[PDB]
Amino acid sequence: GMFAGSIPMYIRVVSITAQSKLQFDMTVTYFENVWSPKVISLGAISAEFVQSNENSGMYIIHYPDKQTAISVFDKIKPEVDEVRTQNRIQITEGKRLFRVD
Amino acid sequence: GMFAGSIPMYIRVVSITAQSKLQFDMTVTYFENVWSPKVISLGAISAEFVQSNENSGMYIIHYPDKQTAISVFDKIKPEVDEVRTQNRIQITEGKRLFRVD
Ligand SMILES: [Cl-]
Ligand SMILES: [Cl-]
Ligand SMILES: [Cl-]
Ligand SMILES: [Cl-]
Repeated sequence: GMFAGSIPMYIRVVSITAQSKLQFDMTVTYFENVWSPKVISLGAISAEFVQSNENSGMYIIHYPDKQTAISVFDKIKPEVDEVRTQNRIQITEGKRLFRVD
Repeated sequence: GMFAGSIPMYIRVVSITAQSKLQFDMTVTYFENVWSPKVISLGAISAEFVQSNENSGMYIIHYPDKQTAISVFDKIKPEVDEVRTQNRIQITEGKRLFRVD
């Protein structure tokens, strides 16, 4: 937010494909208002959602380190499993090798 | 001008998988030293690389808007072609729907 804080050295990217455009839209609203605040409260630095097509996108979460990422994921795995029931989810994650700006 | 809506950031993700560690490492070095400085000079805000597995990762580029993102992409076909020679790639891109931090 207002502080630079930890350098985000670990990133998790969730690709999310919903069953329709309107279901996708509702999911994004849910990820903005409930999910992203929750993971930030648990240690995430930031979360962004990028739209790929009408019913799918990428949810990108930045973490200070792998350990924080693991911590959060462990805490929310039951909610993730529920998300997988309605959606096609693929999670890809790892360490930041470089950032240029 | 007055009634122009907000213009969202636009994100491009170039995901790569290489057949060997050498090709992966060469690709990372190419994103860092050739692709990044070029796109940043032409209007990208930032570029980072995230290693997702032994020989795979994501190159994530943030642009101020879609127009800039598309215009730059059209000018770096040589760079895309060079990365394609050494890797399986998938490019996914879109407007940012939200960022929470
Ligand atoms: Cl997460
Ligand atoms: Cl997965
Ligand atoms: Cl690009
Ligand atoms: Cl292939």
